[PDB]
Amino acid sequence: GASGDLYEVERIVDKRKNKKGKWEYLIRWKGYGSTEDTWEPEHHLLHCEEFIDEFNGLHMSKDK
Repeated sequence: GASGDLYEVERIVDKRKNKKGKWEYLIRWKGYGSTEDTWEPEHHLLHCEEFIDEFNGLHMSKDK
């Protein structure tokens, strides 16, 4: 199952910039969800870009 770092993602919460100006996506993992909201790097968050698209949908974001 969960081999290490990438626990069972419920969904993407949100995204932000790092103090070094890097893309971190606030991801929640199931079981804690709301109080889980943890900042995972873009290039390690998920093997599926569908989750990133889900963020753009749930935040109601006109981006093209």
